[PDB]
Amino acid sequence: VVAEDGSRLNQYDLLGQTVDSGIVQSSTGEYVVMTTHFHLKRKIGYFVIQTYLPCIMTVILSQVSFWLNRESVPARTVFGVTTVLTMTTLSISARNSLPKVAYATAMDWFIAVCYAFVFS
Amino acid sequence: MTTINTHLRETLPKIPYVKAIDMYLMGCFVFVFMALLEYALVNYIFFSQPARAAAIDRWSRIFFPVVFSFFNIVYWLYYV
Amino acid sequence: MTTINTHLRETLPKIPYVKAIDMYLMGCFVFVFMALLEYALVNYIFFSQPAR
Amino acid sequence: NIVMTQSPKSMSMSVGERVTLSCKASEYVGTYVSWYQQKPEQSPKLLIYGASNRYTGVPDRFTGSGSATDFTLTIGSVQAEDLADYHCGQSYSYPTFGAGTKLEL
Amino acid sequence: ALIEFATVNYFTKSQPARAAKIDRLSRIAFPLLFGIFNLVYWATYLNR
Amino acid sequence: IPCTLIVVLSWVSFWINKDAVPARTSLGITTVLTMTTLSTIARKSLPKVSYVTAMDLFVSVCFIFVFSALVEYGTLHYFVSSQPARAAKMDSYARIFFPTAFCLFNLVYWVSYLYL
Ligand SMILES: CCOC(=O)c1cncn1[C@H](C)c1ccccc1
Repeated sequence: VVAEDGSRLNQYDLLGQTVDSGIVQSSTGEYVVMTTHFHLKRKIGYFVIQTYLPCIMTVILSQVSFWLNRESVPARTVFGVTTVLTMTTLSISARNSLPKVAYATAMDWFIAVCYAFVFS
Repeated sequence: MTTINTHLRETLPKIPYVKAIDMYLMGCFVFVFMALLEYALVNYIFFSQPARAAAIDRWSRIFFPVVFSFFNIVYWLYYV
Repeated sequence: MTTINTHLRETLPKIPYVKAIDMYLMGCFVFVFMALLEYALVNYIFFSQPAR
Repeated sequence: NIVMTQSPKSMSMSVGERVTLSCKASEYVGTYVSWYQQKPEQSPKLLIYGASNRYTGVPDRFTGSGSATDFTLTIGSVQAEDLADYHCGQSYSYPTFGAGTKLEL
Repeated sequence: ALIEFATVNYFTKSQPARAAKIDRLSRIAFPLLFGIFNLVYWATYLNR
Repeated sequence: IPCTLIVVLSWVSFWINKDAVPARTSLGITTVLTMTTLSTIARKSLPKVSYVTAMDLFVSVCFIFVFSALVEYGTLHYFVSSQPARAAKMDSYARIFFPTAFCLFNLVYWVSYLYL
């Protein structure tokens, strides 16, 4: 059973429990193991406003550079280099949260595509 | 603005909803981004019309502080 | 480049020798500094002889 | 209410071949489906408790195969006395039994 | 270095001779002074 | 030390020629950015307190001085198009008014907060 107000999950969202019984075998004998799973579902609210919003805003700021005139080299260069620096800092910061896993998550794919757009 | 938001968020937990100071920072960043886009619009239509640029500048000079003060008062009224 | 380095070093401990990732960052920074020095050299001899 | 679709509704197999009955639940029932054998004019007798665990006194030809939702019961080399009704019933929630399979020859 | 550039720019377009002179002099005065300071620092701190 | 050195870094713009716009704008705005970062660090030193100390007062006065330098150059550039001699006199006026005001504020602040 779970208490009503019993949830300190800031980021996740508890869906429900799922109990099960099994029988494991160790080096000493054969034991009975009671398993209980809590199904969690992460909330995207924080990651949106902290990664997806700055990435999209940076991409838009970078694509603004096309509407400037072609006789203005310093402005467009500043646009490009600042957007690249921002994307780099964001790609470094956002990865810091997760444990050092050896595969590519979805947020990493989004960040990589936004970096490709700024570089383009 | 981005580094201010960064220095602030390092202390708060990872909460999914948007706080009040996050709403304020989003409003300020929208104002700054609209300032930059207004300059981009001026620089785009400056060669075609040299008076439209001065008109947009003279209008923005009195329009931006007004909207900023209005947003400030509405925010401080809704939260305080 | 220096931002990448400062972010990376705040994790690892105080370690004397030159790691492999530090060697990569030093090589990339040498290439960047060489590009900047190349531009400075071009801007020095631009007014005198643009062909070179 | 967790509904248990037990298949097939009626099947006939001769003596000496492996027979497989299936029982698929609706929701999750984790290794909590028992298999009973109800001969005519008799009360059901528990055959397979848990998911795959023979009750004390069950021959070695009845054996189960468990999962989260779908379960099977295999009788290798049925005899002449294995002809009865075979009911699967979950217990992860309030127990709801299956329609049963008539075994004929 | 920044102050020297500021002085050069302040004297530019009015006394360009002095500006070019102090720039060509600061192209030699800063690196030699930094080398001397490095030698002194490292020598007096590694001898101990 | 870093705050006052940032302030004199901002003052350096008062000697750069008034025609070079990007140089002076970059000076001002990057000085403001470094100033707010340093204020963040200084306030992060001690815990969260709801009153005004003597250090954040100093960093806020420095921030105000850099803001004043930037807006001063802005008004200078705007007045150059209208009347150049006005801005020409404004430059040399600021060259004397800024360091004097900073030195007066430093003297008053240090005297008031040391002999207290
Ligand atoms: C259109 C709104 O823009 C932004 O929110 C935005 C994009 N880059 C930065 N920001 C601001 C600083 C921000 C980010 C996250 C939370 C609060 C405020």
